[PDB]
Amino acid sequence: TYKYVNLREPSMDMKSVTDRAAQTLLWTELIRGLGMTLSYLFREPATINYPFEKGPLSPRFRGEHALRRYPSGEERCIACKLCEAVCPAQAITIEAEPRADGSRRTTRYDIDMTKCIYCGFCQEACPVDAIVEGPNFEFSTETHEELLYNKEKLLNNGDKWEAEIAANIQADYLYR
Amino acid sequence: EDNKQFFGRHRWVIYTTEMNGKNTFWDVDGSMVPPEWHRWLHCMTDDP
Amino acid sequence: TQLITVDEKLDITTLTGVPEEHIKTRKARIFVPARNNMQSGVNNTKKWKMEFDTRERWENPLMGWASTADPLSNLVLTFSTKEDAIAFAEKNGWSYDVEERKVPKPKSKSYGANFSWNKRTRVSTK
Amino acid sequence: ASATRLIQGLRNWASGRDLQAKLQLRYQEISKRTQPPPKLPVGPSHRLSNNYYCARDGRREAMPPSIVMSSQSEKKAVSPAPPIKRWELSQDEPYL
Amino acid sequence: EMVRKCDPHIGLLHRGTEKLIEYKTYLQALPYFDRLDYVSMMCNEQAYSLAVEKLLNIQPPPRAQWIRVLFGEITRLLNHIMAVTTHALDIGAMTPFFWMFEEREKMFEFYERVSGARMHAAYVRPGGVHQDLPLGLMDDIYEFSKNFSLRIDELEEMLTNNRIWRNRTVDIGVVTAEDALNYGFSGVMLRGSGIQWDLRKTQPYDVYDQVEFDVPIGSRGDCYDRYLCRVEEMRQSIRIISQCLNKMPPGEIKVDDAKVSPPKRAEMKTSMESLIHHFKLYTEGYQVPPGATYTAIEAPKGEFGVYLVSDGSSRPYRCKIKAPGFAHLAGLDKMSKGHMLADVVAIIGTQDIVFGEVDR
Amino acid sequence: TSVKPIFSRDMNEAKRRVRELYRAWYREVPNTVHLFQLDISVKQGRDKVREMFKKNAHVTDPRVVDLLVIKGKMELEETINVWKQRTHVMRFFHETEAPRPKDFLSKFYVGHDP
Amino acid sequence: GVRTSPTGEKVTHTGQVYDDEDYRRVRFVGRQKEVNENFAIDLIAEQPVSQVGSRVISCDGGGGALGHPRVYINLDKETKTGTCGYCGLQFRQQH
Amino acid sequence: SNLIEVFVDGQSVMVEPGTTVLQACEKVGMQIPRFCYHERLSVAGNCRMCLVEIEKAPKVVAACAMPVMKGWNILTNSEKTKKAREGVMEFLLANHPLDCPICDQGGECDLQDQSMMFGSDRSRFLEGKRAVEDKNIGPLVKTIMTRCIQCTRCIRFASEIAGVDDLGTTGRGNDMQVGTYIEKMFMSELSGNIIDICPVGALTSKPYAFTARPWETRKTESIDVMDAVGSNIVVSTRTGEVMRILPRMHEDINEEWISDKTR
Amino acid sequence: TRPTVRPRNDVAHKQLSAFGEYVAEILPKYVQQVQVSCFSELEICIHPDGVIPVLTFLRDHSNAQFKSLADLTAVDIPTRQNRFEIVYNLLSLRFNSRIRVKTYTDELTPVESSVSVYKAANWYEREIWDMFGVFFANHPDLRRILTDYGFEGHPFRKDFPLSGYVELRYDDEVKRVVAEPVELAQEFRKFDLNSPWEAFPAYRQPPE
Amino acid sequence: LLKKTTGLVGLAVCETPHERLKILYTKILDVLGHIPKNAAYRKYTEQITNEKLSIVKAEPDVKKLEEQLQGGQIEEVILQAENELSLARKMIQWKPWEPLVEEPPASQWKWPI
Ligand code: SF4
Ligand code: SF4
Ligand code: SF4
Ligand code: SF4
Ligand code: FES
Ligand SMILES: [K+]
Ligand SMILES: [Zn+2]
Repeated sequence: TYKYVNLREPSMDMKSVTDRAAQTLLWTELIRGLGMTLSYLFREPATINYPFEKGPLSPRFRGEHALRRYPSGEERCIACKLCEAVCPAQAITIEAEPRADGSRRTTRYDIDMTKCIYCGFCQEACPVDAIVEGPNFEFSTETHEELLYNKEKLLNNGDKWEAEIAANIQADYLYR
Repeated sequence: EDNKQFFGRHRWVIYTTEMNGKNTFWDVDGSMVPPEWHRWLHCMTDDP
Repeated sequence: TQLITVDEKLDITTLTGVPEEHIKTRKARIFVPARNNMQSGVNNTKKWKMEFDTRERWENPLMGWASTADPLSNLVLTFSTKEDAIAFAEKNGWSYDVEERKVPKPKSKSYGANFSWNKRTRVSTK
Repeated sequence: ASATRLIQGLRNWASGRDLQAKLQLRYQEISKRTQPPPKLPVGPSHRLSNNYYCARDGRREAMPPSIVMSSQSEKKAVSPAPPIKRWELSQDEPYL
Repeated sequence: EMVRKCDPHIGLLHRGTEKLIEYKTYLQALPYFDRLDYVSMMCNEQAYSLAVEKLLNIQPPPRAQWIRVLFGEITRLLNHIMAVTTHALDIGAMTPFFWMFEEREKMFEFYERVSGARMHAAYVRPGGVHQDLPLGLMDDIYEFSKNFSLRIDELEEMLTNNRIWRNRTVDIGVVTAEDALNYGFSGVMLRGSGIQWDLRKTQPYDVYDQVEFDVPIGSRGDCYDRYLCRVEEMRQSIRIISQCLNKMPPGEIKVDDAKVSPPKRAEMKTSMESLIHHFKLYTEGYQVPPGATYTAIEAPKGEFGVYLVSDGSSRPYRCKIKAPGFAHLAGLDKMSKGHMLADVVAIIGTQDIVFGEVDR
Repeated sequence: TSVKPIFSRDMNEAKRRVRELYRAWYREVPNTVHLFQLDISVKQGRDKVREMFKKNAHVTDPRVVDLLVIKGKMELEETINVWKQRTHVMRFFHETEAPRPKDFLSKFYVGHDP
Repeated sequence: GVRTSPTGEKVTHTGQVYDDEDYRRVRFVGRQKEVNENFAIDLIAEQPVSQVGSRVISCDGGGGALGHPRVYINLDKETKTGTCGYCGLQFRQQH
Repeated sequence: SNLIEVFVDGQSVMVEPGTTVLQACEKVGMQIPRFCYHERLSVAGNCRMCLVEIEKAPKVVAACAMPVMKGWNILTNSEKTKKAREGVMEFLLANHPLDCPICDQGGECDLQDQSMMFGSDRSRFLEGKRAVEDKNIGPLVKTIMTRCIQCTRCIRFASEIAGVDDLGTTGRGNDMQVGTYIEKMFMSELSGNIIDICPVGALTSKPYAFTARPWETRKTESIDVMDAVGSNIVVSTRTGEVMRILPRMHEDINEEWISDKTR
Repeated sequence: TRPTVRPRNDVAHKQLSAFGEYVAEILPKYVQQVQVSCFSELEICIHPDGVIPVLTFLRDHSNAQFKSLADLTAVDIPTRQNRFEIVYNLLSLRFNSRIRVKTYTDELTPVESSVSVYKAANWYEREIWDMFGVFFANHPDLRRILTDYGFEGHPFRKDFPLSGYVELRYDDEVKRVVAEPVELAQEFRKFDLNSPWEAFPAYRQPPE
Repeated sequence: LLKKTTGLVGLAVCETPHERLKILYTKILDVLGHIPKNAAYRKYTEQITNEKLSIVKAEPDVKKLEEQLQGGQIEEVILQAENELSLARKMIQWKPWEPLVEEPPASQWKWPI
């Protein structure tokens, strides 16, 4: 249940002494290293052609946030504030009121994407699958406040990426 | 597709030269892919 | 020997690095917190608390968030007895007021009182 | 995997190994990106009978720490545990 | 040329992690541990999971324990690739960095397939893991491990027999075993100096008593024997991963105490008790009984321990984080005496230091 | 009331340590203005040292002033050895802060703080 | 259905619009105010009321575990339709 | 004096005659779970959540109504007491609706909290639930009667403290419905305290409805000024904005109630 | 209680109880409490005059041989007049066991430095100084280790706020990173999460 | 058999382990005789030192002595003997068999508070 790395006594016979001296003078392990580097010179490199080629992702991927809807147009979020209760960065700010037909809905739904740690506790705490964390990771901005999403930005991300988020949740939800 | 290429090279997109008004002949962008192809291209699915 | 006799008052205000503004203008409040009347549980009324007076919360111009400049707004301390909290507040130079523990008085419950003969404590339904 | 046999033999000679049996680039040997839907099993507490929570309550069988000594003969000296058994040298590859 | 005194100034990445833990729940405190040793993510997840599960007096299911050991040894391969390749890269050997990070890219694809994030998974939780293995993942872990021995072989071909690599590491950073024990060293910093100690063997956790692996023991306590110990730990991690892929049991992946681990989303939307438990876990959290533990594991840098204190509430009272790199970077001042400034970078290499876990 | 001392048995040994620490800071201020290449004068830094000493001059506990001398020696060790930068030396001089309202009337005019 | 203030600024589905004299409209100067144009209150009112022949109906929103928690709606009021508290779909007992 | 000696989990405690088992357990610092019991109302005994074991007695007793006898050893953490609590919580959560996200009482719910503390963790109810018609008893008290557990604190409050005699149970069995039986508007001066002493979300505050959530609210302990009684209140604020006004218990002013104007 | 309850180890519980008796009767001058938790960990709650005797005993004695100081910790509990709780986590490689040595001090009473016993303590109690303000007498280089150089106060004290009192930004007037009093654009929202119902009856404290 | 290396770095091979352990154990007993007989440290250390010295005197072989002293290599057994000797010389000066120097406060080790 243990092995001794570097506990080899070298053979002091003239054969092995001459082997080590030929290794010292004629640089055997240096040619071994050159041979391994030359072996990688003739391999096909692992380089993908981004932006035209994309890295592999699973349907569990945690990227840009989105607010989803039911298949009727109605938004799924019913203002229950589980996602900001569980949010480990407190990146989520929610205010709420009954809207004009008496429905429990949000008026504020902020996510500071510069506080967000992209751990997906909000999408796993949401009882109605409203807040999700979509596949989008290519949403770098040029200004700090462009990464401070309100409800309109997240509903537009949901309406933007719904045709993909729905299929990711379809592929993954039985593991949940 | 070229499934003889290794995993990562076997799917790609040759972007358009005009999308939503912008001349994207040289100014190709990673977020030019619509969401229905963003599963297939990122290998979230085997099905286009 | 190896022990010195310090007959002064225990004051560590110059060691804690708290600015003078947040020592000499803050009113600590030593209190047992009231029971949430939404609930009947009394485990949140067991220990003493020390919170400070609420300072200004204003609207963020960008997002509408509640900005603040008070560091001691979220500082809620937990003590076991009243005297430990009072010693801790006198130790740090904090001006404090102390509310007393409000325990409920023992009630006289009788299920037979709901069905009395000549008393007004009869129920009209059960 | 598209390398021609001259470069393939040169590469296997310069590395000293057979590099085509173990390619670090992945090909059709990997699993599908689209899988059939799973059917995950349930735990042992998914029973309709003999399943009271008090008989399987882990958090409520934690006791306060037992006070051994507090300030309110010829007995054998003890250790915190018996002494550690000496490890055996590896039968698989001891480097000896 | 010589070095007379080496004073490391740290705290440049001190973020006050273990004060932010004090104001957050246990599920909220879990992703702070991914960010401590950010090349050893699920190992620190597993250490905090074991600390909370020791305080809760519950245990994970067996499949979750085997998944924890599988991804812990994948994490060990990640950390030893980072250690060996950046230790060779700071000395000047820049090529096996690029060689081994493609395999490291594939293990981050394993993390992304199992959790959705490539590094900070928040996956190993108190009570088990968050989510079961997706179908086809273990086949790709097999396809990785079947080839990774040749990768370790060609890394070891480039560095181990090389005379220039042996000149930079053999007389360098020698630690005696008594001073290694006295300075709080752990892991490869003890095993290079000949100390037969490994926390997966002596104080075994989840299912490490059911796997079979060897423990590499150095003989001179230098940079070179610790390099060889990390290479052989990659070998033995491949061995453990083959044993975990062969001996993976079926079953559930969370503890079936729904007052601790949250119920499934199919039965949260159906059952009433399950909806109440989903609510109260993802808002308040499970209460942990009072009492303090010190739960330490064998992280790939050494002993990663959590001294976690609960007061009965749903949030920790004090969560001290013992990290190997703190004691190792403390011992840096002794270990660089009599050596030159070019040996100091090799000694900072052989003590694998991630300053997140040193500074918190 | 018998407590264990830190370095000083009474207040006079404590005043000796405060006095030697003040001597050391007074000797250090010209070197601090020189090698940190500060835009202040030596007299201004010495008045700041006098101000930071007179801030804590109301303490009659030997252990508290022992810890004050210890923390002052730590700040001095961070100043003699170049561990602080120019920013850490100039944080004693609150230059980028607007002057606070002092009387009742301006504090009334600007806000709610007493 | 998004409408427009007298200042020219669109009103969100909350009802939020800045005043004319509110200085914070300068953040949209040279830029745009991103509102969403699919109002949920205008789209759940497009769904028909389901005529069911029971006294108590259940609603999960559809999709099974892809919807909301399954709630049970009473339909004894003949004046008012029974609206689901999650999805907004409303039901009427046909008799 | 005439204090009798009773035992709570083996620990001796001296109680006045006429003390209930729940008050005997309160005097040693142990709070028995309850839903219908309230120490300012009368005793109903109709939720069976306080069912505690007296040893050498082969039947659990309702601790809210049972007077103590001399020599009883009250077993509050025994096997059959815990089985009684888990079974009664199972029947309470049988027909109860899955409204915990869309319910205002979530996070401040007694049913949630002592389901977490004393109930089981999963359902065996493989049936369809009931659904109760919601009532309109005023512009203050939102009424969602599917969430009602029929604890009859409504009725005891309106009969004994509010002095109204207009709330009550109509029907019988599982179809028993707390209400007024008519489209009647419960407007007393104290009509908002049934929001307090509803342990579930069947009676919420209609102005406070959907606006906040109790764990994010900062509790400020203040005084009423709407009258000269000086009712001690809680002003719960969220991010610098007053969300609602709850009472404070004070035994000499406002026992635990406030008026509708204050609230 | 088989699948979801942690399996209790009564053998290690009995062995740690016997060794706790052993340490308590070898060193009655300083040992105050000895307690073993239900998950089988040993605590030796001592007096702060016996840091060096108890630790040197556990380091050197042939039935202890706790050669490795794993972790050294302070715990701030403000309701005590000795508010800090200095925790010594030790490891014996010979007997494959862990002991915990706990002592106490307030802000002003110094603790003796244990760098003469464990050289690992050199940075740990330096960190305890930096984070809590516990001074350590006869320390070689006692100073801060984690905070900023001009930092005022000790952060892991529980009367210290979550955010500090100062925050930094670059100021272009003075061409310098400056320290200004902290103003959060969004306040840290304190959540009141504690349930009002008692969770664990075994930990029930007796009332007044 | 002349063990070539101890395996531990910085731990030299002791050529005469039996005589060294006998000298160290009798020296531990000679130092430990300066401690009062009612002290538990003296009784327990005399017990374990007489056990180990009986094992060393009753075993000619070196490797069997290592397997039945049960302390690893014989040189770290010698190291622990030197550590016990230095410990006893410290325990004379500390006098830790005395009664408790100070009682703690009444809620000093109470958890949770
Ligand atoms: S992913 Fe995590 S940090 Fe980001 S908003 Fe969701 S819960 Fe908060
Ligand atoms: S958890 Fe879901 S439904 Fe609840 S407030 Fe958040 S997004 Fe809305
Ligand atoms: S009354 Fe309580 S248990 Fe019922 S839906 Fe509301 S929060 Fe949930
Ligand atoms: S509505 Fe509430 S207070 Fe009234 S009987 Fe039902 S549960 Fe009790
Ligand atoms: S509390 Fe006694 S039965 Fe309701
Ligand atoms: K209510
Ligand atoms: Zn619905």
